[PDB]
Order: sequence, then structure tokens, then C-alpha cells
Amino acid sequence: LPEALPQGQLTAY
Amino acid sequence: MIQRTPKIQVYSRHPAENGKSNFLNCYVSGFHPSDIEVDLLKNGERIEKVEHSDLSFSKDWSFYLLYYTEFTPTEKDEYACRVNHVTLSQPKIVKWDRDM
Amino acid sequence: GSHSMRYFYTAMSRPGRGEPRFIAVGYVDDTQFVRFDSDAASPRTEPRAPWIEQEGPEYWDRNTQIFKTNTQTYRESLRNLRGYYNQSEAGSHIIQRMYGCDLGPDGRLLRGHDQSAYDGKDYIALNEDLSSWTAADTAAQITQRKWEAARVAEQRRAYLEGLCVEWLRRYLENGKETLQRADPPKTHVTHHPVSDHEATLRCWALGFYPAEITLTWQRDGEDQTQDTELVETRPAGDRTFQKWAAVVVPSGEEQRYTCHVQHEGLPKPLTLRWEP
Repeated sequence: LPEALPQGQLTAY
Repeated sequence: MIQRTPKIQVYSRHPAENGKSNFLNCYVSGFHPSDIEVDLLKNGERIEKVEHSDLSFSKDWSFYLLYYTEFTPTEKDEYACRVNHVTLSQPKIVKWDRDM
Repeated sequence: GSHSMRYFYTAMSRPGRGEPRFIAVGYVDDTQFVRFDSDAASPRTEPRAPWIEQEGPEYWDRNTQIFKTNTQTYRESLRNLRGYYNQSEAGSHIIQRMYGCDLGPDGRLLRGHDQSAYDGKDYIALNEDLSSWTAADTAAQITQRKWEAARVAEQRRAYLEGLCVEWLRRYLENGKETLQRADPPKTHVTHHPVSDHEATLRCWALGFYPAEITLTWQRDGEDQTQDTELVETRPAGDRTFQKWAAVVVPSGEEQRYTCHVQHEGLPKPLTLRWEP
């Protein structure tokens, strides 16, 4: 299972 | 920009036996960037039904792909893999050699 | 044995040809089990090994949502990195991420990995402590600062020690007949004259899984590293791998050469000679 989307905003590079 | 040219190997899934169905593989690897054009050739002509693996990459970030198609080796038919990539000025052709 | 799970993300910009493509593939060891491709007619997470097909619609939808969201985030990231490097809008660029967890033979977490690259060069990596980052350059430092501020490392750590290991273990159990089965190489040595006074000895390993293998030639028991032609281990397409090592030897000296084969699947490491 891939890393799940955090509660808030997925942080871009 | 730094680019890496593909390594190419052409070989069969199973030990080649004339007249016996098998898979012809062309493994391209160690390349970057990921865009690449790969044909399998039978007697110089592009084989139409060719599948490939999903794009993935190695620990050094270089990409690899397996192109493959069912084929039945004979003594006379020549098979090859034709690869183009940004790093190549012209397509590179690697002949299938059943001993390689 | 020891096992790992890895996901490999590739986001590729292509100015003038639509939005960046995002593709994710998941592996356990040398076995791919899932793919997602934003360029698919109907992008969604697809099974790529039989043992994952038993996962339920919830699983597939969860993966798909994750990869869809990453697709969008990676497009932002490509924009950001273009800026970090003062690059023109004209060029195509690639961000890659590979991450996952390694288990030891006991199924315990050995370590986590989370590394990123830009245009094929190391960009930013999570250190083994799963707490701190190594940025390749001042551009990556911008990402590092952004990720430090957002406490991204803590998120990656939680995943790597938690879900990563849990799911890897689940997959290992579900696909145990294959994932935890090492198939030994089938081996032979071939002999081809290259002249009146030299011949090629080629040591073949076929049909082995996993890909990890050691194939070496020795002359009089000494390693022939520099003289050995060693092709990259290559996929056969049936899950197994192939490799050969070749040495050119003086005609008549063939029996002084031995091929040694180490592989997880072998009852005993192999020593082979050409057998005329």
C-alpha cells in the first residue's frame, strides 16, 4: 500500500 | 542536461528451439530520460504485436523496460531489437543471438 | 528471507503535449504488483500480480485516490523544481521518487527508504533515521526547508514503520507461494572458439528468482573480475531472471576456469566447468 494522503495538504516539492 | 543511453539485450524467455513457440525479449535499461522507442524486428520488419512492462527504474534512477512478443524461432528468420532514444543519433539495432 | 516493498513514482513534464504524466508502480522484491498511469484512458490502480487481485474495491479506490492526488501534486512539484533551477518552460523534466521498507528474515523492519531525483540526479533523500533529510543542492534545500516546516519526515517515518511494513507482510503472506519462493538458477557452460588459440566460456544462469545473483569466473581459483564479461541481470518475462558471465581463455586451458554461482535458491553454491 502506498503512502497515504496526509490529513492536510500533500506537500509538493 | 545529463542523459544516459540505453543498454539493450535481445534474448528469448526460454532456450531457443527452432519450431517451438517462445518469447522474444528486448530489455532496455540504464537510460534517462524515460522516453524511448523500441521495435522488435522480424527479418527487418517491425513486429506489430509487441507488449512491454510498466516503466520503472533502478536504484541509480535509470529506467528499464522489457519489450516482448510471442515468436517461434527458426533457423532462417532473423530477429532484432531497434531502439531509439534522445541519446542516439540514429536507431540502434541489436540482433537476436541465441547464444547471448 | 529478507524482503522489501518499493513504490517508484515517475512524473514527466512534456511542455506542449499536455500535463505531466505520473506513473506509479509497486513492487515486492522483484515482483511488480500494481501500476497507475495518469495517461491511461481511465487512470486507475491496476493489479500486476495475481496475489494482489484478492484486495477489495476499497483497496483499489484507495490506491487510485492516492495516485490521482499525487498526479496533481507532482505536477505542482515539477513546476516548482523548474523554478528552483531557473529552467525555461521549454524543457521536459522528470521527478522520480522511490520509497519503501525493508524487512529482515524475521519480518522486522530493517530500514526505510524515501529518495527523490530530478532529471536523473539525486535531489533529496530521507536519511536512515527517517527524521532528517539530505538535499543534493540549494534547490533541494528549498524542498528540504518546505518539508521540514511541514514535518513531512514524520509522516514518511510513520508510513515506513507502520503501513509499509504491515502491508508488505500482508502481501508476503498472500503471495507466499511465489514471493517467498526462491527459484534457483538453471546453469550451464557453453564453449565457442573465437580463434585457433582462444575460446569463449559462457556461464549461464536462467530461470532464477529473485534477481539477486552472483556469477563469477575463476582461473586457477582466482577471480577473473576484469576479464569477465558480465551482462546485466535481465527479466525472462515469466517472473524469472537470466544472467551470463563470459571469459575468453587460451585454447587448452578451459579446465583451469570455474564458474561460481551464488543464489538464494541454491541448496549449495555452484561450481561449474565447461564439460566438452
